[PDB]
Amino acid sequence: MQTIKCVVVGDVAVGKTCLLISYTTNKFPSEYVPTVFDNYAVTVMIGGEPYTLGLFDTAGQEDYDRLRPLSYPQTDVFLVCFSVVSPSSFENVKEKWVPEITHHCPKTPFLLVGTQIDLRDDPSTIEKLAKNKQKPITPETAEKLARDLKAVKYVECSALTQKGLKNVFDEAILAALE
Amino acid sequence: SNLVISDPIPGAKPLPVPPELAPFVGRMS
Ligand SMILES: Nc1nc2c(ncn2[C@@H]2O[C@H](COP(=O)(O)OP(=O)(O)NP(=O)(O)O)[C@@H](O)[C@H]2O)c(=O)[nH]1
Ligand SMILES: [Mg+2]
Ligand SMILES: [Mg+2]
Repeated sequence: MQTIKCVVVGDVAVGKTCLLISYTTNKFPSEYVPTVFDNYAVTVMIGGEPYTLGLFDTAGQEDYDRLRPLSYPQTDVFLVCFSVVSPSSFENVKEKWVPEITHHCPKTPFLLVGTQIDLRDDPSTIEKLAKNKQKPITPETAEKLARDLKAVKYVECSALTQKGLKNVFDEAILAALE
Repeated sequence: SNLVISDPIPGAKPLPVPPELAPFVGRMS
């Protein structure tokens, strides 16, 4: 019937799988297992009619760079994820992920998704970043990159606390349907 | 209220996967 295919990409350990499992099942994964590929599906009512939202979970690992794009055909919307407390992941949105998805799927919309926002005001995390003179990514900085890369929208969330989490998918859904 | 989207409802039929990726799936699925 009606379907939306959403593919989620981004650096290793930015939180793609936690985002998906937390959203689709309201549980938080209890151990980190690197993803190769996983495929989830839920139903969402949109103006009172059911859509199947297919969520494709992909490897952040570079060794899956040649296999990953085999999952891309007929994608309706991408989530390009970076952790707001990992500057390297944010740089790779520009240097790796948006170039990759737009090469394969030039007409397909994507959202820039900042993850792990609960750690933005976490003293231990800030301390850890400050060791290497790093700083978290601010919303203003992310919005600027989203505009420059022609993302539909920048959204952010915490899979752990679920703050912003439903809104991420609401915006992905609307982007797929616009 | 026209762009309101419900909470997700579990256990829908997963969308088709390219057959060659089938073996690379799971266990998280
Ligand atoms: N505090 C906090 N930790 C998070 C959050 N999301 C994920 N994590 C943590 O970050 C780690 C990686 O999560 P994961 O979702 O597995 O990352 P991934 O992007 O799926 N990795 P891969 O590309 O290897 O599959 C885990 O240790 C997990 O606990 C979040 O919202 N908040
Ligand atoms: Mg994963
Ligand atoms: Mg389709």
